[PDB]
Amino acid sequence: DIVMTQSQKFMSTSVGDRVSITCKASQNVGTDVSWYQQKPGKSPKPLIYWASNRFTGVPDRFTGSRSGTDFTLTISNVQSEDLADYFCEQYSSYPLTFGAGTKLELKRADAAPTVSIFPPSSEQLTSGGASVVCFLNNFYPKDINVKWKIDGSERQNGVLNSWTDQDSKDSTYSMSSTLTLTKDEYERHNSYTCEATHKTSTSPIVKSFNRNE
Amino acid sequence: EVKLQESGAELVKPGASVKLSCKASGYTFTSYWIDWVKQRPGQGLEWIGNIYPGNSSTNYNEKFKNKATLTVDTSSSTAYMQLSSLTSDDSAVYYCAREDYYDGTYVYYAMDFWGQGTSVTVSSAKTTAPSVYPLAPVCGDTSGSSVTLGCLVKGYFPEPVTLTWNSGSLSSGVHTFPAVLQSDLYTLSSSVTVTSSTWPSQSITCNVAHPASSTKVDKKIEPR
Amino acid sequence: ALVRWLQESRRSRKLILFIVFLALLLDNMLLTVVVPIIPSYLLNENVQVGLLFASKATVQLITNPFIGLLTNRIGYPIPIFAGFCIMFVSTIMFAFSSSYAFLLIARSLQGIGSSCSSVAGMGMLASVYTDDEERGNVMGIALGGLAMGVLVGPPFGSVLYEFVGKTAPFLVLAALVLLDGAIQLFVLQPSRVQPESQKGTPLTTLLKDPYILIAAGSICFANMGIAMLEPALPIWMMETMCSRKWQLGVAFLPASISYLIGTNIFGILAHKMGRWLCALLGMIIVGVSILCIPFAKNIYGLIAPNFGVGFAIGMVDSSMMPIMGYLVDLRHVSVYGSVYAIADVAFCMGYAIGPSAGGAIAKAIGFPWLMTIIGIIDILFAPLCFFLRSPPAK
Ligand SMILES: COc1cc2c(cc1OC)[C@H]1CC(=O)[C@@H](CC(C)C)CN1CC2
Repeated sequence: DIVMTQSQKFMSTSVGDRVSITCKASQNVGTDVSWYQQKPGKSPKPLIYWASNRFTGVPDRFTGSRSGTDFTLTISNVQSEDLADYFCEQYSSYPLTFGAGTKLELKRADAAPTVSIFPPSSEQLTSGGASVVCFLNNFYPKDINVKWKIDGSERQNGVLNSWTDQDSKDSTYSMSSTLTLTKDEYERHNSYTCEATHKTSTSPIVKSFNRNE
Repeated sequence: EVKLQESGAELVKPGASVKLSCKASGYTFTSYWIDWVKQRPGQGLEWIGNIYPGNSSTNYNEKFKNKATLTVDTSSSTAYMQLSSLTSDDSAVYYCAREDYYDGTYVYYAMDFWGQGTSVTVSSAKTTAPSVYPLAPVCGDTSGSSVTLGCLVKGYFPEPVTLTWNSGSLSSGVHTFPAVLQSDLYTLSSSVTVTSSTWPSQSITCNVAHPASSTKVDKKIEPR
Repeated sequence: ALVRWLQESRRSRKLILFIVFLALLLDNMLLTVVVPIIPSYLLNENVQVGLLFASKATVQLITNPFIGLLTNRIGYPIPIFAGFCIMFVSTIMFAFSSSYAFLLIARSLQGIGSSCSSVAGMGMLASVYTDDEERGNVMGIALGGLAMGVLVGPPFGSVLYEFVGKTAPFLVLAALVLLDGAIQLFVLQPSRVQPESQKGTPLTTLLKDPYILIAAGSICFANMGIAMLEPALPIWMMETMCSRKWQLGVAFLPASISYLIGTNIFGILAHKMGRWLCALLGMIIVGVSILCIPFAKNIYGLIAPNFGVGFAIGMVDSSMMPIMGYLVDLRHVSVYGSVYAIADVAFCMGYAIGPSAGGAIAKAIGFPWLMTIIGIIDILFAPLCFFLRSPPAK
């Protein structure tokens, strides 16, 4: 089983810049590699066949090359249309192997999360469960860490995280973190804290609220 | 024109078998190979097998020998793949693709047309209507000129759900996050940012619509 | 090996290489199989034999440009199939020929078919293999088929002629051609006209390229020494008696084995060291071997030079077949139909004009002073391959 390794799963480039996506086989596949592109919310379409040749309708920007067992797909003028997933292929041996995938994303100036914390509503308390929600909006670099402090105990269980895709208008991100507990446990503690560590600030961004505030 | 129509989504029980279908039209069906591929959310694509509709000669991945059996229907021009003893780890998106020959020969060079995926999901939960909760900013704590509100929906099993603000009119700073799964039930949340002079004056309502169950709830956010 | 293994598998573009190899092998096995049978058919006895080397080569040289232009407007599979369709008829005509004129007619028809197959097969191994190293490897492997055919032809023909009659060497060769046709039908689609997407460079613009003229001259001159020797050999002049079967059976073993070895090694060794170097050192070895030829007292004295020259010839071919496609990619439009007609014309010019011009010259001065001239010409042409180290671009 030949393993096609794609090192970087996320690539960030601005418009009008050259980009290159690399794939590395384990055995010797002799120009038997095809490059496919899948746009967001669509089925994949072929780009490169036989590792050098270009499909009928592919623009002139895409060029495929081989340097032994290392294959490269190069985009000269990255445009807003060239923001998709790209994966390899191999059919020298019969168990087909695809690359893990590389996703292209836009680049912009760094931002800082707008951390907001919402305590459980009245209806949740009546039902019998408590949820504390934390929204972290409008930060560019996709890497962010979130920590929950229940009276400083650093709770770990019951935390659900949802991450938004890159915004179309702003090219920024967003995240939502929910901590759920029984009604009795929420009424026991006093202070709750949602804190974030990001690339734009050494000190964590903390948002805290008191149960009986 | 070549077309490989595919089912939108399939729901199966933790012990069951599912027969995915890919209907081919726009070309002579019995002369091109049809491949099946599986893509788990957040991982690479995995080949499953080939079938030649003319001969019904198939190839399988060694990993998928005991799971997926491919078959064909020449009369109605359809390609079936049956997955048996479905559990988790078997809840990926399955693609049906057509292989092409190089012009003038029978040498394969690319897979031209891929059908849209079929989002197979494995879960034993029955249909349940969601619960909508109006998250509001903390009592007092008046800081800044911008106020963010949100609504949180918990408990609905069938995946699709539509969340709108002020019946879709308010879209200045909306953010709706992907639905997440927990204990065989989904959870979703959304937030909208407005000026400090808007929310205490003009009412904002979160409208949640569930297609599978006839439930439509509008929740009005109020100060604490 | 297994019949089922072909049914359930992607066709891996190596079937095209297999088809090209098989077509070349059969075209060269039919070409040389008549060697043990010529003395049965007998101007001078070395003028009639001279007309058998030239009749096919002249027609192939004349036909090549037309096939080069035709593959542009029709594509390769139809000419490739026509090669088989003419090879089969040529074999049938050979098996039922009762004179010398019919031999000449069959030779000319075989030349037409061979030109079709060679031009449309070399030029298709380049259109599907656009990688430089892969193209070199596959063309070396394909050119190995020519040497294999020349190796296998004469002995198999002689065995079947002495044992099981005169029509046998061709009635068991039509079956192999039929099998090749069946394989071609399995892989290709010779029923559809597929015009090429772009119009290639005119034949009068490629011929003005110095870097294509040099690569064609290397191939043309490398074969000019062995083309003038084979028609004028002692083996033809004598009847098929007094231990003449052995001389006609093993006459072309050394050159064929050397060509096979050299081409197989240097198809892959022509890129580790430059193709210019393989051609440069493949044209001095030819010169030295041709110079050493006229020092042979008896027939055995031609065993060792005919080894070396053969080996050298292989290198040149295995080094300068990919370079034509590479140069047309680097300086011209990527359409290889008419750049391999040039290569085939250069290859066949030696055999077209050898048995006549070489004979006239050898009558004018003498054979040793003809081989000396050919060897010096090759050695002097050798340094011109240095101009293929880094040619410019568009
Ligand atoms: C009876 O007709 C012919 C017979 C023979 C030849 C040509 C003929 O007619 C054109 C040439 C053909 C080649 O290509 C040479 C290849 C070696 C250097 C490996 C050698 N030799 C074989 C015998």
